[PDB]
Amino acid sequence: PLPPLPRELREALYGHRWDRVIVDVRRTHTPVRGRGKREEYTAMVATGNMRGVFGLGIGVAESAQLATARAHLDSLSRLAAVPLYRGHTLYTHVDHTFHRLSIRMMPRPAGWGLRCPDLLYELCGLVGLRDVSIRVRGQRGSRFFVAQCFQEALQKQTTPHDGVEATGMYIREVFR
Amino acid sequence: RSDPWVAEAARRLDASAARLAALRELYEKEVGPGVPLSGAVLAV
Amino acid sequence: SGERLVVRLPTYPAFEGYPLSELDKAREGELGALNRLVAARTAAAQWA
Amino acid sequence: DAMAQQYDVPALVAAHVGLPLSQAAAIRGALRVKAAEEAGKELRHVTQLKDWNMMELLRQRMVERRAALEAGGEVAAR
Repeated sequence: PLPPLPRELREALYGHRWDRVIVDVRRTHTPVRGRGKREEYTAMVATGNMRGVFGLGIGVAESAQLATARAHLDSLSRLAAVPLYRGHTLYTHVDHTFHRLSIRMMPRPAGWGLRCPDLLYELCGLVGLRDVSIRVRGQRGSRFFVAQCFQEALQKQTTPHDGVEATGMYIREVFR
Repeated sequence: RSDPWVAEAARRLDASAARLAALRELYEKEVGPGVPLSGAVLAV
Repeated sequence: SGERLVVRLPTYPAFEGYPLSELDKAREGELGALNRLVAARTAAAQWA
Repeated sequence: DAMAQQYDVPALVAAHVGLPLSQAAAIRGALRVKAAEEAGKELRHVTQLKDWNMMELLRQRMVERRAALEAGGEVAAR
């Protein structure tokens, strides 16, 4: 089989910096009419550029290298952009729930460090979150749902630069 | 014919009108000629 | 050459507001101005 | 919460709306401007928040600002 790569993505791999993280690789099972038990390796690859554009890719195949390569290229096909404060923290408090998992995410002032669970440490270093305290609640037994949940939870927040043109009201003085 | 409800309800209407004239003149002596916007505005 | 450069104890994104003609009035936003002024104050104190 | 903090009184908070950050920025900025106009007045004599439509005032600021800039002049040299 052959995985796809476009033309205009080939200004980006020559463009931004990039890092790659496999989320988890999982072996599923199916007993099938005719020959027996067919398995697929499902692989989940995250890819960011450490400046606030994040990507996820889920891939399914028969063997582990081909599965991780498919999810590797699927993530690099699928990128979404996430606003940060100066590349280290998120704008608001963030709460979200994918499948039924209660993530709770807070901003922290820069130089707090990442106080953060296992895979989400590489995830926040991937997209570029240097200073965030998180906790995940509910059944945390799946890596895939915390990855997808984290992508949507990043996409939830609100940006202040879409106001100053049209609110008549200037937005500055960040002194605590 | 004046059924008794008509007479009593007339008396209650004029009693309410005399009341409203009385507390309106209480507001007139307390405030003066003014819109009932607020008394907190007229406290100056 | 020599100078002190200190990044401010770097904070949350803020509750953040000012009236509109102050954009034309004020020149630099307060994070840069606080960086320069806090650099000067901490430089003098730590020199003493 | 904004005039609760800038007049420094405890306030019986009721609920918390979710909002764009630019909006909540605009509320607290305009209430700081209101405290600049209502400076030193006695606290019950403050024009209360029902009495003051914020959006119409900011619309007036927008209208007179675009009027002053359109009839700017140095704008031609710029």
